[PDB]
Amino acid sequence: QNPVFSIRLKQAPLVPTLQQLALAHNTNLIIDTVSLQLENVDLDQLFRSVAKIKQLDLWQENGIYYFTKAQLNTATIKLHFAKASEVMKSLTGGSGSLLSPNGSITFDDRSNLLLIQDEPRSVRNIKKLIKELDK
Amino acid sequence: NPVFSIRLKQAPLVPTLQQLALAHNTNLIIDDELQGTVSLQLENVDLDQLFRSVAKIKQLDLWQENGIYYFTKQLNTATIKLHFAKASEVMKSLTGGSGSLLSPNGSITFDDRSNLLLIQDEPRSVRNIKKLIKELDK
Repeated sequence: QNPVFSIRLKQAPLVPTLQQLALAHNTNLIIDTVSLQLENVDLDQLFRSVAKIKQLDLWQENGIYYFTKAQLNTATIKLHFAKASEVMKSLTGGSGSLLSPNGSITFDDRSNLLLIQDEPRSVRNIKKLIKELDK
Repeated sequence: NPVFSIRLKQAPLVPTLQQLALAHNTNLIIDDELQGTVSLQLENVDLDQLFRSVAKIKQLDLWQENGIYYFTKQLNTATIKLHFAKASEVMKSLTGGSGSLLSPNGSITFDDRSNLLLIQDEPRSVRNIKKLIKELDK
């Protein structure tokens, strides 16, 4: 009975990720939870390979879900000016609920796409609201 | 051809993740699939606080490193405890210049943390490298 912003972080496939990482070709990488064994003739290069793996961001983000822990409509809005997250902070400011208990919004600052699912009137009025905020 | 070798082990995730989730008032669901991967579901009533939780998780160093191993891909053994130099710097000096430092049956394992050097090779090899290391250790 209390609205939350939600995000899923999925750890990237290790083998493809490491293969795409621009390590020195002289670094031999062996995979064995998981262990990595790194080999190089040059200590400085070996350290730089280690540093590259450590600096590696393995977490893939999957869009942001906003929801509450009979007929439902769905609308998708593409923003042309404003950021989805700024629009969402604006829409969800204050104590009152934006959506009914069954409503949800999926949004993304990368694509600037907002997907709202809720009862028909809620969907109608929020879509209009999002539209006036697109600037 | 002699190589340096280092093992990277994946650090324990569970406790640190829940601690840094609680600090931003973020709910954390760890989804751990046996024949798959680990997923995190993060929840916060505030969007900005959720982003900060995400950033903090992204900033976490996932890898722990054991000592470096130097080897060829009667033996004597010697532990050398350094007092002034870094083990890795000594190793760069020792292995710098052409030619092998150790015999093919030789190995060194070292660590800049405890700043120890452990050498295993034919006795004369151990002797002279131990001497060389002690000259470099100032």
